[PDB]
Amino acid sequence: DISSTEIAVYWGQREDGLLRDTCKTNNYKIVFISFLDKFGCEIRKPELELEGVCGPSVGNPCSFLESQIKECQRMGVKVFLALGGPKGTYSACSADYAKDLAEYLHTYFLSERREGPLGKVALDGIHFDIQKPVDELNWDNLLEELYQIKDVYQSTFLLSAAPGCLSPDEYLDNAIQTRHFDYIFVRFYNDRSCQYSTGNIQRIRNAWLSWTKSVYPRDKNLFLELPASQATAPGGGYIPPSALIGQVLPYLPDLQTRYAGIALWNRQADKETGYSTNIIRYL
Repeated sequence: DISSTEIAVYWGQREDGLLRDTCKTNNYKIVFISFLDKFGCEIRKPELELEGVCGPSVGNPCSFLESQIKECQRMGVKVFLALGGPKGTYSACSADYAKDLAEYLHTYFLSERREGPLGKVALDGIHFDIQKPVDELNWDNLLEELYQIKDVYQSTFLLSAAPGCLSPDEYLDNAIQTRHFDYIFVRFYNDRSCQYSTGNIQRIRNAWLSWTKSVYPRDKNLFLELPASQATAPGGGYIPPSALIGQVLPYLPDLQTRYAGIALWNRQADKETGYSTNIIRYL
């Protein structure tokens, strides 16, 4: 129901502050470290670079995040690595590369098997934020290879996706149809055909309905991804906290069986506006 709302947030920019401090707010249940945005056929070992935070150029290694990731996990926060995003050059390449990449993610990010870009860690999941890939092929293969690895090692990591609000999604439909993502974070912004607008929840309510009908299984596996300020969604979609709680959520079909919570585009915007703080106050 509404009271059990789980809040997720994207973190990865200088203005977001420290990961440790983000977790310590206790406002979030899931944090997406964002983004591994450069991979493809000839990139056997993808490197992680967070703008103004870590990587070759900020002269601070991303492996320094290891202890903060573990602190977050110890306090009950799930930390995911998000693939893709708004920028970069990313492609799943081919069926063979999909296996190579799935293995890479498992060995270096999901099992503490080897030292990777974020140190020796075992993240809670992998998030497919495939917004602007080179093309739509092989994302389903990547998901399937990670899913197979999960079975082989009887692992507990989660798999999630962030499609746009217009179904079927241009890039992730084939992957979503496998029914193998644990969570689907629908981006209800930057698309006038399926986002909220002042005094009109019909398009967003209808889009939510389209998603409940096309995503199986019928578990609590759907989240609404929303911008935390008007500035983070130039194409529209921002929903004031009071409107979300009082005018939108109560009117989403199958909220009681399908709704898991909300994801907020981005930590910086949330910090500036107090979005999650106000939502929490009203839950």
